[PDB]
Amino acid sequence: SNAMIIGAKKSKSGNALLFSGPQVGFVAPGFLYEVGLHSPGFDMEGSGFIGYPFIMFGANQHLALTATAGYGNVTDIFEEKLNPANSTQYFYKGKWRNMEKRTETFIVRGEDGKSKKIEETFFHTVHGPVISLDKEKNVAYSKSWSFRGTEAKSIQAYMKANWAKNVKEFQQAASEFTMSLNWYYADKKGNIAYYHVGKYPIRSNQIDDRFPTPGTGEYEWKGFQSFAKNPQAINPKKGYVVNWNNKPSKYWRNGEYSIVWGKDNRVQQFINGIEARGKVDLKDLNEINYTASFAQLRTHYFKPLLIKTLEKYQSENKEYAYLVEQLRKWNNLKEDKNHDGYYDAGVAAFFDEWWNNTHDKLFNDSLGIVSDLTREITDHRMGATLAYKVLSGEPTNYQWKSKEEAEKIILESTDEALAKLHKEKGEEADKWRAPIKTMTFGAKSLIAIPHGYGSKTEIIEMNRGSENHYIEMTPKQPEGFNVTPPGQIGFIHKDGTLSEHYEDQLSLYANWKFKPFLFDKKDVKRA
Amino acid sequence: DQKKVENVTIIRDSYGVPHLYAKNKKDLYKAYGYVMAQDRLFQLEMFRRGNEGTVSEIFGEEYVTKDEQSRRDGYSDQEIQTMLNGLDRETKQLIEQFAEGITAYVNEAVKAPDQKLSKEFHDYGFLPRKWKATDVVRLYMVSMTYFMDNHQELKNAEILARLERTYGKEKAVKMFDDLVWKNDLEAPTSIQPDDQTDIKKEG
Ligand SMILES: [Ca+2]
Ligand SMILES: [Ca+2]
Repeated sequence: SNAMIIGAKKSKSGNALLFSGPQVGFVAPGFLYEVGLHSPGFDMEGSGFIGYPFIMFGANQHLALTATAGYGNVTDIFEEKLNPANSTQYFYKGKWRNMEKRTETFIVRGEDGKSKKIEETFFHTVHGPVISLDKEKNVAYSKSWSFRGTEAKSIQAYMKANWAKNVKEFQQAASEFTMSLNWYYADKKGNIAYYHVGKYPIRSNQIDDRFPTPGTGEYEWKGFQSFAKNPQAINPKKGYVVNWNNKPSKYWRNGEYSIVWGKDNRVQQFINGIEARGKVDLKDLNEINYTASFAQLRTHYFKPLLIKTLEKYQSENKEYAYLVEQLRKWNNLKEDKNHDGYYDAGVAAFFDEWWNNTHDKLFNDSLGIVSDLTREITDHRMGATLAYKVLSGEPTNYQWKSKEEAEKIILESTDEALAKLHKEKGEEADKWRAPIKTMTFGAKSLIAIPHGYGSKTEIIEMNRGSENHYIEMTPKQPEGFNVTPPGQIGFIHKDGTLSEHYEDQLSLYANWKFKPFLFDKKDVKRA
Repeated sequence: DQKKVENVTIIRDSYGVPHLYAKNKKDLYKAYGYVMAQDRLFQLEMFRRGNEGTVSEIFGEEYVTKDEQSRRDGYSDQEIQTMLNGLDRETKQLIEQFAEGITAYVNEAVKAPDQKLSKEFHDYGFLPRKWKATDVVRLYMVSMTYFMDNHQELKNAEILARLERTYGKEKAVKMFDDLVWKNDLEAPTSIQPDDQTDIKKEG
């Protein structure tokens, strides 16, 4: 999920701006529910995740808001020491304790269409549910959420954010939210604010928080930090905040999940776009979203490194000279501006092959044995920090490759990508253009349970929010534009007829068009 | 179009988005649940079943493992009621109103199922049940908990153990520190050090 808030001083119009982009996948019916709420003293338009009695992406009369997943450290695993003589006992605070055993009965629709009962047994300890049990090593793993039992207080916090009329009230609501999100605020007086909300445990200083905590009683949480210690800022001096699930602040840690907060981080696309402009407007924010949605994210750090290496050798290799020219000219995107079904820059197909080759040469030998767990780290969708450090010769804890080896990888990866393209496509970059990848709004969301029938309409894949709002907080009211694909209404009639509003926002979404953000009733009545 | 539904005026725009004009929050939140049910009843039903671990009742044995995980990690109705009872009374009442609005659509649709119950309920041969405020909390939990819940500590333990077996502890520790670092000081941050001053560190 991405977000931006622009303060007065960075805004072309002098009005604070807000951009929303929650990434909750692409499903039909959609993951979002758009609504307008109007009662005396409360006027709000926007969307929330389906089922929520509150708006998350939009604006009330006083403020605009959005959120992105925090990736803060609110789940800990405890390593329970089991009794060798009884694997349902674990050692805790000086004595063997009995696990709580539970059996649940599931009514199941059989393949014959009739009911069938299945029972399953699970265990809990003082720390939480047991998620993994290994009797032969006398260990079990249990799970603790810092927010256990406070989910309804988090709902109330979000409703209070909806009812808030100023930053004091919004911050009060933020302080009550117990799960890990980033919240963003913009008001009609030019102010912006950012909060990394959540209830964060005070952990033992004797443990490494990237690994499970011993469950024997010496290393329990010692309470929760005060909200004032949560990362937050009102009107940061640079005049904006951008986020794409990246780190809130320099010394904020997240334990086992640090793999998302490295030197190479996809939020760079948003930083670059804001830093390259002087004052910005909503049209600029949309251009930045477009860039981020189509960028080959490895370009930011890896394209300069590739170009530098090829330039070193280009006087003896005209293929390297050609690639340098083509890489420098390329705008780093995999886009299809002429709607021909092929990505426009042929060198992007080269760069993709080069990257795949390079990642494999860096890590196949050393990490093949753990690839099922490490490929998602070293080729992570948010960045490839370790690969960058190894290839650039920056400090690492382990010497994965020498400097000579790193250079050789960059070159061999180039040669192999060239050879493949020459054999399968041709000599010139225009011949290398790859067919676009497409996506559909399917039946099954991140909750991993089908919730409808989906859609088969194919659209170009985009690394983009499931909805977007672009909001300018003018002195009189919020204004702007948005899209909430696939459409408002998930109803399909028993005869197969889709609602007229089932997928009537898909073309807008695919074609970078929007509908007006409606706030004044006179406008709503004409919409 | 513009219609009155009980005491609330609902304007649906050209995209079908409902704009609710109510005289107070109690009426507003009932209408909010009602329009969401009009638009998304089967989706709501299945999201709730996800949190309850009752998906397999509809979609069969291939969802039992998912349902097991949900009951294992979830809360009973009474535990959720205890959560609701700890809210401000007005907030609890508005969540109750939202559930009443979903229920009002359920009741209407069960009375006219051929026109008001979507195809999935016909294909799978069941009716939606009425909703309580605890079920609204379940709709929140089924999605919001996903962004918070992970077992990466256990994956990390497995990475380290396998690296130790392959390369020895000394080398495995260094490799692990490069895979999952304690704090990458160069990682881009939403708040920059120069965006504000922490007085206590002295400027
Ligand atoms: Ca943790
Ligand atoms: Ca094209």
